[PDB]
Amino acid sequence: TRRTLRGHLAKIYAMHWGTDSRLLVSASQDGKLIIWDSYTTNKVHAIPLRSSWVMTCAYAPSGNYVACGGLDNICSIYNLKTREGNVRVSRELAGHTGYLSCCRFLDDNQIVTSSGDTTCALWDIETGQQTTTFTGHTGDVMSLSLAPDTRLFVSGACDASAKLWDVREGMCRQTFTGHESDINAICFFPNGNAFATGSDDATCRLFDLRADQELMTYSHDNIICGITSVSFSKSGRLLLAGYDDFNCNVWDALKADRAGVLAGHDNRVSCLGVTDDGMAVATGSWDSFLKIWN
Amino acid sequence: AEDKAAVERSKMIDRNLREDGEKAAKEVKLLLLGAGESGKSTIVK
Amino acid sequence: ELSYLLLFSLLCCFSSSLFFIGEPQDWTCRLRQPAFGISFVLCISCILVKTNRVLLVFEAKIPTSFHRKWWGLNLQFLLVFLCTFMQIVICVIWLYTAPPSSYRNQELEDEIIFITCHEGSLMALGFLIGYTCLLAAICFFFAFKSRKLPENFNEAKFITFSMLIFFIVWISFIPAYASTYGKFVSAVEVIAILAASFGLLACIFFNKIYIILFKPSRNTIEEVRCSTAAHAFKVAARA
Amino acid sequence: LPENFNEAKFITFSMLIFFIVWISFIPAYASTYGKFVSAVEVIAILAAS
Amino acid sequence: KTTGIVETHFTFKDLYFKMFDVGGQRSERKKWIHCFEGVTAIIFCVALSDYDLVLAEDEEMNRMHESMKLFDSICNNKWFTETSIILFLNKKDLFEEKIKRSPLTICYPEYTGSNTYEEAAAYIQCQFEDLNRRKDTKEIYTHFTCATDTKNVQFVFDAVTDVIIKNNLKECGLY
Ligand SMILES: CCCCCCCC/C=C\CCCCCCCC(=O)OC[C@@H](COP(=O)(O)OCC[N+](C)(C)C)OC(=O)CCCCCCC/C=C/CCCCCCCC
Ligand SMILES: CCCCCCCC/C=C\CCCCCCCC(=O)O[C@H](COC(=O)CCCCCCC/C=C/CCCCCCCC)COP(=O)(O)OCC[N+](C)(C)C
Ligand SMILES: C[C@@H](NCCCc1cccc(C(F)(F)F)c1)c1cccc2ccccc12
Repeated sequence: TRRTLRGHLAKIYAMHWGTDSRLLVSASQDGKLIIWDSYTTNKVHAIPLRSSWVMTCAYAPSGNYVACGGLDNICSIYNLKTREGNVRVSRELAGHTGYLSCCRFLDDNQIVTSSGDTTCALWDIETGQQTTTFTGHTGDVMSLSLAPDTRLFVSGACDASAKLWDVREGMCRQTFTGHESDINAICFFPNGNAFATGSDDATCRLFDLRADQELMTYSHDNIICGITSVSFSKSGRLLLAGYDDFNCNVWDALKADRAGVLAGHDNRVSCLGVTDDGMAVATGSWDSFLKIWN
Repeated sequence: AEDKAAVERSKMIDRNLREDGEKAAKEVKLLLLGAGESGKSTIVK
Repeated sequence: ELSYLLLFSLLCCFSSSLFFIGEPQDWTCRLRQPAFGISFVLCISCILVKTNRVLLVFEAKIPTSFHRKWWGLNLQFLLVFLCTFMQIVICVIWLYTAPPSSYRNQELEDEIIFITCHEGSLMALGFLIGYTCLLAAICFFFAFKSRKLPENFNEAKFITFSMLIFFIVWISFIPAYASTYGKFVSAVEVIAILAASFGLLACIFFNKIYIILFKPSRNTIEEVRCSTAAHAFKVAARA
Repeated sequence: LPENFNEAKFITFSMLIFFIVWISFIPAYASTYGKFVSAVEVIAILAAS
Repeated sequence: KTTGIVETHFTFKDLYFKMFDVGGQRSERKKWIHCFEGVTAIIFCVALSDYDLVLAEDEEMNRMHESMKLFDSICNNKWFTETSIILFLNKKDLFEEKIKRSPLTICYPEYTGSNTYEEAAAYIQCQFEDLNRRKDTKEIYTHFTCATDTKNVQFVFDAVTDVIIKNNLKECGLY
């Protein structure tokens, strides 16, 4: 650990690194949303929330907006940019039936969300009505990540399967299986030609789009708890996973053997992420603390 | 200068969070379950 | 934990009466009184701290902000130490300036030689007596305030009847201590100490040992619930 | 029985006090000489009353 | 306007209560039931009128036999070991009216009693209260209520106070 962040008072459920690899964003089971600063641990913003059941958060690539979501089944956008000196709700996007379990910014006007309605969607922040609806999953979608070119994205749902959608045609084109339980995390390889998953079977798998096949599995005989977060480092050599048993593991993507372990949390790890330049790893846990490893 | 101003901003934020947590710690939270079409509306009144 | 400490202090309290039997010497006359004083103040402090905790726990129905650290397990011993600090410092100061000694008294009687202990300073003994009496009196109020607690947590009936025996025994011996001399004043002191210790032990512990070892009933955790359910009035169910 | 403000309990308390006072009076009387016999005999009366 | 968690607030004798009606979520419970780990108590509502004459949009699924299953599942979760349950049995007037015509033997296989209301209600409470297996840690509060009963708030207040008191004794190690 290099820096430790304190100030929350309840369980922490989400985190997203900034596009400048300096500022963060964290969501806890309160009405609060803190923008951090890992260079010097001084907070910047603290946004109260109407419903204290937040499940995910996102940070805009333009550094001007954020997002939330949870059991209220609504996604909200906040004007972090210059707005006379404070923050206020920009738009509330309604139309989902179940809870909202992920969201990612495409631009300053388009955002993709996934929900427990077994349905993803693409919204229009200027109008507030979704323009495209992605259907086909038979279970609650739990994870969602975007490709580097922002023209394709993948998802994972409580039925063991992964789909590859495209934001323009609005149709699935490939389906990947292999797990035997619910899937909680997913993220692309840095080149955009592969992605990794994490399920409740204590296993992580790697898939490639062009070959339409499963390449490797990362598991062990001393792990029974499921994975809560998956992330690749730069160049894809190191794969990071966060488990239920208070621990975080470092894998080797090419040979599938453990190369390290991270142990600084007294409660379950719920989120992790790597900066754009691959300089640091941040971890969030079910206590009220964050940590930065380097 | 900028570091100083960030320090006072962080201190004020911490004070506000402390007061909010102290106020919120003094409330009783109840989860209301129940089977479908069985009531859970008269209880509300 | 406070019960274990009280039992240890009471073991010290009975053993402290063995310095009053036998030929006086220089160090026995120095260890006679402080031993009993500290060994009894420790028990009083344990009782006070225990009673003060249950009240503070029971009088905190509202979700509690800090008292959680106020009834900490480790701070009870600190409170006991702060209560006995006055006795410790007074005894140290007394032994430093004018310690007791041994005396062969040839002036009380013509044909008899008496071996007694001097006191050095009577003020330093009156201070111990006053402090012990003050703590014993405070125990009365702390027992009075705890009379409305539920069963298995109320002991107001036994705290007062153990202080009453102590006060009666140590007040009824004043004329004999003031007038009479010889080898029987030590016997009076031994009897008073032993009676006070026996009364405390009995009135505090003999009631429970009986339910714990015999009549092993009211004996499970499925009854103490219903018993603690009376202060706030709804514990309603059929079982 | 709480017949009259728990009357049957204070009677027991008073009887125990009386017995304790006189049992403690025995050794104190047995070891006092001179003008203080009256002193040790008045205190028990006052305490019991 | 919002859908999903619904919240109500009220005060009684210098206390503040928060009630969450998450029953309209309509998704998989197991993915969000752990977000409520830390609630003081759980309020459960059961209608005594289902003992019979109403199944649920099915053929051999008694409504009471499904309420019992939900109570068994909820009371024995891994996240709800230390949280007590306040159980409300509502609509007793209809139960009293329907006992005289439809006996209780149509719902549960063995006895009820006098086919009398006093005896059937007690047996139903006993059957519903025996589904817990965490008797060493949690407790159940039961109070028959109707559409006319108006003393429910004081039952909730007293049960919450008792739960808080016993929770603190546990932390201190006394209980
Ligand atoms: C020989 C010379 C010795 C001189 C001393 C003798 C003087 C005469 C002695 C006594 C007169 C009064 C006797 C007091 C007896 C206490 C009664 C008792 O035990 O009741 C027990 C508890 C309450 O009842 P409960 O717990 O069982 O049930 C309660 C359950 N619910 C609430 C549901 C009903 O009562 C309580 O709270 C206790 C409240 C406080 C008790 C007051 C004690 C005052 C003592 C004064 C003596 C001072 C020393 C003399 C100094 C003279 C120096 C020259
Ligand atoms: C909670 C209380 C704890 C205390 C423990 C109680 C048990 C103690 C047992 C024995 C202690 C004796 C101390 C020995 C010292 C040597 C003195 C000696 O024995 O010498 C002898 C003295 O004695 C005796 O003849 C007996 C003394 C008379 C005592 C009265 C006994 C009858 C009592 C009526 C009271 C109410 C009784 C109620 C019944 C209770 C039953 C439930 C001879 O010497 P003398 O003539 O020069 O004395 C002269 C003393 N003058 C000057 C005062 C006369
Ligand atoms: C061992 C004992 N010394 C008793 C002689 C003084 C005395 C003899 C007869 C009556 C009284 C009194 F009743 F007036 F206190 C005092 C003692 C040593 C240290 C602390 C004590 C505190 C309380 C009681 C006794 C204490």
